[PDB]
Amino acid sequence: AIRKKLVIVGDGACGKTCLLIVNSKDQFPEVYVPTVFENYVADIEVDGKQVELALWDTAGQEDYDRLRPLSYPDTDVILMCFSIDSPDSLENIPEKWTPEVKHFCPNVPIILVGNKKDLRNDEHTRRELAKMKQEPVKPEEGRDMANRIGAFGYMECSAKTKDGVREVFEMATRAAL
Amino acid sequence: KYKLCTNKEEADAWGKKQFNKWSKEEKSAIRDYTKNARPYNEFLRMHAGKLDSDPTMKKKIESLDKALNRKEAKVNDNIKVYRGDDAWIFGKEYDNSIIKNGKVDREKFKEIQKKFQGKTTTEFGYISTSILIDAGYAKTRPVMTEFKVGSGTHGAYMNSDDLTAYPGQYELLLPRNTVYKIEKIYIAIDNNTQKEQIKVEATIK
Ligand SMILES: NC(=O)C1=CN([C@@H]2O[C@H](COP(=O)(O)OP(=O)(O)OC[C@H]3O[C@@H](n4cnc5c(N)ncnc54)[C@H](O)[C@@H]3O)[C@@H](O)[C@H]2O)C=CC1
Ligand SMILES: Nc1nc2c(ncn2[C@@H]2O[C@H](COP(=O)(O)OP(=O)(O)OP(O)(O)=S)[C@@H](O)[C@H]2O)c(=O)[nH]1
Ligand SMILES: [Mg+2]
Repeated sequence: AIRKKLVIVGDGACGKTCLLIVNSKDQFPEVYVPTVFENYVADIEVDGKQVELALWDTAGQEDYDRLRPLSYPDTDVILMCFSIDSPDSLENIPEKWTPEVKHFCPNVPIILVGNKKDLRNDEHTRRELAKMKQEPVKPEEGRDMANRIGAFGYMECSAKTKDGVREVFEMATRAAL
Repeated sequence: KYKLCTNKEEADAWGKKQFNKWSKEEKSAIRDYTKNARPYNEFLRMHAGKLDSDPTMKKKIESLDKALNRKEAKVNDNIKVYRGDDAWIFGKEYDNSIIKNGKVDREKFKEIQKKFQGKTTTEFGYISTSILIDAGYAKTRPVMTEFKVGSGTHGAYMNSDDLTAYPGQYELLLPRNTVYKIEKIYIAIDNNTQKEQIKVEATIK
């Protein structure tokens, strides 16, 4: 078995831990949702090869930027995440997360992940966004971003509904090999 | 007087002093645990230390105990080690909203103190710690615990691939059924983030 490392990053609240949780437990967390997820080696098989992929959850908030580097050494692939719920978090792909990850994980493959895919066609969302003259990230904006920051590829998922979750980790395993 | 590792250089220096000559089986037991610890620890807590329920968990837990029970699997000196926990470590009636805007719920915090401060407990699962305060989860969880670990305590130090699926964590793993006393439960303010956090001082016994 090939052992690989995967570190997940993105703005606070953009759904990293819930992505990791749903990915293993196969159930969205409602009441006891941790800030950072416990160690978990996901066994994934892509194209005839079994990979044991260690997943590292990180804290997205600025307060933890000093501690995040401790998670970056010998990383095989980054899940860089923003919420489709929040263009603010996407703008932070190029502004905060790519510079960080490039400096610390130079040339490490990057998979751009749009979380909360379910919130794209949500009235409440669309409406609270419209208050700031914003709207939900469109797919081609994630793709555009993915190409602009040199990502391996681009994916959208919803932990809440488990839509695309499996796919994200299959892709990460592909960019880890 | 307990050794405290201020940084990477110190953790490493201390780290090399530890037994590491486990047998192959002993390394595999230890590394398997790091892969996912929910399976071990949640089983032990649910079933209170009895292993009769699950043949596989039985052999897997029995194996690790042996690795951790080796005469040479001991920490030479007295050391301070750390871990973070979520609020429900103090019971299902608590979640992480117990801290809001870096403010610890005084009311909830107090009933937690009344219930646990000064308490001697026995833990059924294994006990995962870091020798480096900044490592592991101590700064990313609502409750930080500092364990004062006495000389002679059985443990495994893990910080390389042969021993852990997560190297870089500076881990000291304590055997299961370790008794410890909660000496103090309190609130301290982070020097930097300026938020509140529940700090626990405990002594291995
Ligand atoms: N906690 C830390 O800061 C450190 C964690 N680790 C790593 O993490 C893994 C174990 O650490 P955890 O994530 O704490 O695993 P764990 O199985 O001890 O904890 C899982 C969850 O259950 C809670 N919990 C733990 N003990 C409990 C108890 N007696 N009663 C009620 N709830 C309890 C924890 O707060 C956490 O939310 C190991 O595989 C190790 O590799 C390693 C070094 C330090
Ligand atoms: N609608 C919807 N909500 C989600 C989804 N995933 C997570 N959330 C919600 O968003 C909030 C943040 O999710 P969470 O996974 O904790 O973010 P995080 O990246 O771990 O945040 P942090 O640890 O860096 S502060 C939670 O309230 C969670 O319920 C999703 O897929 N769809
Ligand atoms: Mg999180």
